[PDB]
Amino acid sequence: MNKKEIFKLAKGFRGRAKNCIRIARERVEKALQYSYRDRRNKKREMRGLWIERINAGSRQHGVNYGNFIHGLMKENIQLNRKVLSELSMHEPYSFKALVDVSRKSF
Amino acid sequence: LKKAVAGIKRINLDGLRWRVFDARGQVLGRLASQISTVLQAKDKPTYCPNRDDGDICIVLNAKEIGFTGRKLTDKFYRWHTGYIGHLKERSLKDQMAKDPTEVIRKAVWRMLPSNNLRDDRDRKLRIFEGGEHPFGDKPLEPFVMPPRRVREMRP
Amino acid sequence: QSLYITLVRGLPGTRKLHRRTLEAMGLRRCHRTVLHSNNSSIRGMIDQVKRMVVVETEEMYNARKEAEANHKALRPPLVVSH
Amino acid sequence: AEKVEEAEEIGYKVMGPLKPSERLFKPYEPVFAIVQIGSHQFKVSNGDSIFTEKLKFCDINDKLELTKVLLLGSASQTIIGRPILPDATVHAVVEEHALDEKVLIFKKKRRKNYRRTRGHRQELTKLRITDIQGIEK
Amino acid sequence: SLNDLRD
Amino acid sequence: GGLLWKRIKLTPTRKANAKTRLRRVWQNEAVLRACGESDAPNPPGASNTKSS
Amino acid sequence: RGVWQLKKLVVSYCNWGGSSRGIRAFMESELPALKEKNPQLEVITELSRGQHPYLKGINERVVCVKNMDPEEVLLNATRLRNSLGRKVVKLRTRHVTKHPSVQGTWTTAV
RNA sequence: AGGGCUCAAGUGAUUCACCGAAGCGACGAGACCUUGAAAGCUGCUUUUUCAAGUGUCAGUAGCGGAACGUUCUGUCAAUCG
Repeated sequence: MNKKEIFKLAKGFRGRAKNCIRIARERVEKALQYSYRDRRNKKREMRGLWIERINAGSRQHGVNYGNFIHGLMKENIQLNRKVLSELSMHEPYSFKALVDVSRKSF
Repeated sequence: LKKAVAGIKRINLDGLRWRVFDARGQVLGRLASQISTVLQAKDKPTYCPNRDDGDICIVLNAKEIGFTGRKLTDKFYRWHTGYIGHLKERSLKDQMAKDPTEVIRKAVWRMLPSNNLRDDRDRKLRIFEGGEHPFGDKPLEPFVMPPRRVREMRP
Repeated sequence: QSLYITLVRGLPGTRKLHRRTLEAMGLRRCHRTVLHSNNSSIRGMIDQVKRMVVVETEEMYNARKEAEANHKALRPPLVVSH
Repeated sequence: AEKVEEAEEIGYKVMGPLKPSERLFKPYEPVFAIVQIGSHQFKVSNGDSIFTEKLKFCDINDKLELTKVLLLGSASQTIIGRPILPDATVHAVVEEHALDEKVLIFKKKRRKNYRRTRGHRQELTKLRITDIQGIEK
Repeated sequence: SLNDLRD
Repeated sequence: GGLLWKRIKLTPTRKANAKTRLRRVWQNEAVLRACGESDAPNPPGASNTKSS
Repeated sequence: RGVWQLKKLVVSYCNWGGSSRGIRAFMESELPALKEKNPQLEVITELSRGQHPYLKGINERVVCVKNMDPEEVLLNATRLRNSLGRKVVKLRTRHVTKHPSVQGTWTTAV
């Protein structure tokens, strides 16, 4: 039952929070709610994580994040944030061309 | 003392980049935030927030430095020595006639993000209040602040 | 004239009358758009909640959508090859 | 089943044939194309895998041709597409159209007798990306 | 038939 | 004075959203007061979508 | 990667007892259709008297079918048929790669 | 809140962008209700498949529906060991 499928998750906890039950149930009853907060939280945690890259690797080429996205949305490059960040990460020359295209608005 | 001033660059990773911030003697905070970025490696694309890839940024000639208004004799630095009663306080004029390096070092320390890589970033920062530096033979990239200084003027 | 209204800014915190009135017309969740012939029963009725919904669009809303399609429609490819 | 056809194509794919044997899966890996599926993008080169979301009308050992392409990039060569397709093709293939994992939602209100427990799964299709065209190389 | 009965 | 209900200061980037809702309701009552008859006299596509 | 992967399957079941009624019905019902669709499988359909019924596949993937019903047991065979030999391990990252670039990865060089 | 802000990063007025929530969308999954279509129902009209829903699906007390298990006992002089 639950009495042992707790002692399945409990791996790694510190204290008597891993052997006994009346304590296991607590550090685990949190050990799920945190996972709920982060399967609602990573989707955003990562969002800002992306911009910082694009932000840096375009500010390197003059255009600031706002001008960049403005130019691109306005001249219809519906590429989106994840892959823009990956090209920022891994493709200096094509990304540079991107920044120039978005400078071809403002 | 070449030894006692050459710091602990025998401790970091060296193999990334050496960059030079020489304040021309203009302004604390606008030197500072620029530092707190460069000395946090958020300014290059390959950032990832669980690590230190802060580049070496080296500030020069903190004697020639400018802080506007008249805070100089008004904004002190306060610190508490634990012993009941005491609150050791020191104005910025005192601080600047003592060592105009500590000033900006402490300032960027406060600006940097409040996590335990902060000390482990300042381990990648060195200062001379001259233009004279022994970190020249290494690959030296002097740095330019953003081109974003309109500098509103007043009567 | 055919006004087209569309809920915005949310309905969680509001006077009960506005919630019922908003509900009576049919807007029942944020970012939803309904369509009615105005007839001075709707213009008034949904004037009580102009504060709640910023837009109570008329028959020229089609033009807004017409522009959107052009903004979202395809155009010839760009080649750089540095 | 032409509703299925149209639905796949508005999911940006199209299921071509099966495959007995053709000796694809070359190591030539110098090109990247930025292919989108159903609100989920991926930058790709030749041979990668991509997990997916129930690519609905396909099955084992099928070659899809995902009609969406955002940008093709060689060494410094950028056929910078605007989302619609300028005839570029992304020939890909399915293996392992199967589930992923159990994931636990369990909600509780700090002092209310309310301890709802639950379960959930999600099945996915590992597209082994194979081909791409419209490039310089 | 003794294991099929229902109501 | 016991429980500290802070006083948010009206700041330019909130003035932003103020003038936002202002121009929004402006359009709103504008097209309503246009509809004083069953006519269609409101120039096509007043912004309504830059609202952001 | 062109290959079949479910290299063998078993439907262990019973013949006396009301438990295995669902799998028994499944047997005559939809074994032949799936099998004629999938020759690559080695669907060895043995028995096991008196034991509660289950299925097995390629490693070892077991799926109980006690007190279940044919319309679902068909799906619970097509699951195994589509499956790999994987063990259930929550996804690491949605797009595995050994070559992430054509341009060089970012360094001090532009 | 601090760093620190007059070389505004302050105030009053005008303009663009951007960020930003479990909102709303994009795919995809379920549950109920609606909508059909088609069956079967004997009722000739309740009861299951499908499919369509910018349909719905925070919750204490409390209330209705459905489910898991456990000890025993008929199914069993059966069946496994």
